[PDB]
Amino acid sequence: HLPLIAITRNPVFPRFIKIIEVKNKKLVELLRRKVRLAQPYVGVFLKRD
Amino acid sequence: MQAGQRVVDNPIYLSDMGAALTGAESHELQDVLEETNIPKRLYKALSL
Repeated sequence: HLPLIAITRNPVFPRFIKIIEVKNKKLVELLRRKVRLAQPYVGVFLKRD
Repeated sequence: MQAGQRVVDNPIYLSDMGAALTGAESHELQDVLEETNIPKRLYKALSL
């Protein structure tokens, strides 16, 4: 139950470890707000052209 | 400046930057700058 993430030119193929490095620091706010939750998780989606 | 970041907003500059690594004499550079078509300059830059 989280708002969509900013893929920003980064393909994450199924069952293929990948790294994401956005230059903006606002997505880190969402990554630190999930630390108190019991299970922390995130979804990965794809962008259009 | 990676090819996977899609940050190459100016491809002409990327092809020129790649041709800049060539050690060819200045004349070759001038001749490549004279080239107007795109496959010729890419083909020649690769040749250099």
